[PDB]
Amino acid sequence: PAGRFTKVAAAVADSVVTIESVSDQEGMQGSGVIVDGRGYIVTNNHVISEAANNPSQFKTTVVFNDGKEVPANLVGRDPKTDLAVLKVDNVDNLTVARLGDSSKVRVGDEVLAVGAPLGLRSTVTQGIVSALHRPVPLSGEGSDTDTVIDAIQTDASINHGNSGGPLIDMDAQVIGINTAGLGFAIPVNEMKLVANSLIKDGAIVHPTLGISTRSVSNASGAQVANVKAGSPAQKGGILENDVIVKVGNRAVADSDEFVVAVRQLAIGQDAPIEVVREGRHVTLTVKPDPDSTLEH
Amino acid sequence: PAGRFTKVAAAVADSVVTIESVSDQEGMQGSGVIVDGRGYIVTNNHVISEAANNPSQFKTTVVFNDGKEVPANLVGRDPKTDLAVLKVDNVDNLTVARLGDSSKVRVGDEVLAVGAPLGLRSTVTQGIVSALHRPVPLSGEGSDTDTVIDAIQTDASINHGNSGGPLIDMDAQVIGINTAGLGFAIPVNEMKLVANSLIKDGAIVHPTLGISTRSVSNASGAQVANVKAGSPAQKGGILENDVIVKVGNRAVADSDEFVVAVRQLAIGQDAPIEVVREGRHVTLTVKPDPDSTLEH
Amino acid sequence: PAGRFTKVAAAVADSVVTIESVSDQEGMQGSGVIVDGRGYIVTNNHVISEAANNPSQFKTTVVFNDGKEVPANLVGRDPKTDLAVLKVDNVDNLTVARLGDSSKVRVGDEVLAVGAPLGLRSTVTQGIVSALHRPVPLSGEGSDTDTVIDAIQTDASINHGNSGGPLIDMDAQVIGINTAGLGFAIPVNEMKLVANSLIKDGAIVHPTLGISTRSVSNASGAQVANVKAGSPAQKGGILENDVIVKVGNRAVADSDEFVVAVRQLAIGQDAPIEVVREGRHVTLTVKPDPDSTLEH
Repeated sequence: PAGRFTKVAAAVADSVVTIESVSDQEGMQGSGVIVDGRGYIVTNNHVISEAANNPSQFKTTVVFNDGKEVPANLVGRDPKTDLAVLKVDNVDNLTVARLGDSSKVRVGDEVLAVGAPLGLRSTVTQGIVSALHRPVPLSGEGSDTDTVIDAIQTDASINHGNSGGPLIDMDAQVIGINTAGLGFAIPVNEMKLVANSLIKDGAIVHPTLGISTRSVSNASGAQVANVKAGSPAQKGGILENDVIVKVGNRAVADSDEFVVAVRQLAIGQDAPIEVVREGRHVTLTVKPDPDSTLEH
Repeated sequence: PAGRFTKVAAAVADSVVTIESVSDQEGMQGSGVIVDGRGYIVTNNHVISEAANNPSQFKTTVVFNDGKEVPANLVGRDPKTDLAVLKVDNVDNLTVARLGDSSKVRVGDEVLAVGAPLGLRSTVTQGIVSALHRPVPLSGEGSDTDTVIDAIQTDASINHGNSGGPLIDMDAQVIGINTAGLGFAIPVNEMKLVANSLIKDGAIVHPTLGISTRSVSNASGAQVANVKAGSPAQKGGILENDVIVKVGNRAVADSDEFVVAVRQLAIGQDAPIEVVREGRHVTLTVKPDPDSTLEH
Repeated sequence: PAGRFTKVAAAVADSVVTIESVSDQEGMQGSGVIVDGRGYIVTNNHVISEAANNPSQFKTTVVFNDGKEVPANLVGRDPKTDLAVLKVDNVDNLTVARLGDSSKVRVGDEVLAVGAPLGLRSTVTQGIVSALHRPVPLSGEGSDTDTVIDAIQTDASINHGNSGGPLIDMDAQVIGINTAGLGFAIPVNEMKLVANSLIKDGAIVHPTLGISTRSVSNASGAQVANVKAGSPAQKGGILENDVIVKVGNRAVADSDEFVVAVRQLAIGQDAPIEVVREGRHVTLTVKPDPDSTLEH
């Protein structure tokens, strides 16, 4: 008579792996999920960040459920979503995870934050979804720039032991990727989009406006702190100490939501930015650039 | 096929509101619960504390489930129980919460700490009741005096995102009011009593003895640290460095339980205080005063 | 209609007790579990540590569910497993706990961390098993030496309010002993072995090698930091800055697992220690001594 969560955790264990990167004097471990039978594995960008930035000195391996250790190669990574894709070569009989639909997730849904069973300090935690589409700032691990993501929030503990592993619903389906870098997960629908671009192109392109903001709240939004020269914001009329309240069709509550809303804009297409300037309600038009132009 | 907690959270969402108070350079947000069809809303005293103390510069609104924003007026507040009552005027088709009975709550009962779905960093957390009638100290927000309450304790996370919202049982009934100011909730039976007095009178009166205590434990209770001149304690013979072990019919383990026990006394009626004085077991009689005499 | 966890917590409440040790100017409280009808109670070593080290000034009592207070005497204690056994004399109609089998516990199993209902800040928390056989360091309370144990890890909160109490499965059976000294419990199968030796002999004997280690991880294990003179390690050839990777038949990931693995060796019997010495893979033979020779 195995328990409710015991069954679900056991049903996905074969699909979760330990990811380990080591040099002469450093060792760095995480979890990941098998998402493609050819050997493609999804994890956090901060789990592999140092191996990616120092690939000549770091070696990355994958440890499966049975204990097999296999070399692993970095397909691509996205620090802006704290996502990354690895690939193991010609491994047979892989248990691929079942990818859910994070758009159907609801507050109160019971979830499991599953870490790799063989990880050093591995954890499997249980809780509910506490919030949806919740912008959360994430600290960049190495030279990686900090970022903000629309996260699924859960009161299941997200820690080093299950970071990079899957957030699992009661149907044993992946609805998110745990990120410890009061718990947060990268929703699986964004995960599928980012991993598709990383698998095909080895990188991903996100829109940018050249804006840096700080949060403001009074009788509220993202206050423009710096506008880059020649940027879409500078060419659109966005001024400094403007208070951004809407980017595209998304209302902006603070600096966190501003970062997320910008990534939802269309590159190369006009878009409205609603601001409040010295008390006045002003709307501006910006054409977002790609953040990496030679990959666009 | 919606989940166990998903159903309960969704069934009470229409009854939980976002409470927001703003000035020229300040913004303060919380949650509340609709408890009366005329428009009466219960929240924490620390959610509104600054608007109450600076009403000329702060404006308070209520945001409902559908997104409606409505002005809100402070009916009354009790810092000693960290409770407060707001009122929205002539709002139709209000979903009033179902108030449970906190005296029937038991350790192990599954609960939800529900925050306002539209709050900025809103949360809905899940856990069990971890303790009943647990005295807990609460820090006063502004110039508000600190206090202690008989709390329902839960291992559901109580945070800024669900503070002021309801603690909900598996029957979708309110058994407490969350207070973040390891989680604690104001039991609903005390909530009904305090809100009734605040709705009728705009304030509430609690008994007082003129005693300040610190906790002591050895081969134990509340040690009298200061007795106000002319107080019921001073007129009853209570001395300094007395160790209070019983107030009324309630045993007193420490300073926290002493504060709570005093509030359970009858105003204007004799009551026994059992103390241990230089090793001796002494009982004293005190007649508690109202803490605000012109409202009694 | 009592809840799922409400029933289980209520079914074991009569078997959990408050343990309290007091002097002239100190007071120290914990929880324990009744494991034998003659009056034998199991708790943490850090709950009673100061009464054990200063028995002339500390007095220890047990408070049952109904409220009975009874003197308690220390049978034995093991700081290396943070376990201890008390005994109440000639108490009738004791509700003895049902001891489960921690070897059958699985990740995801629903558990309750039950504290003594009458304890000052007692808690009952709920969660799942997050990891099995997880080495965790524990800080010694008084002059007690720090230690490491193979723990059951749970995301049920382990705190002062339930430390020393039982970790309870959904069959109301004890699978571990809570230790607060992200939660950890002493598995019940080790608990039965340690308590048997403490009840019979008033103490327990654990193997030792004379090794102190620090953790290392690179392209990994316990690095030998100090070898005692004349120790089994010194007589076996173990050198300083050796990197221990296997003790007996147990792989050793870090210093935590090394401590635990040593306690699983046979006293007086040869055993292999696999090390990596200046790049070379070397195996050594050691004969573990008893840590207390006159009790062996």
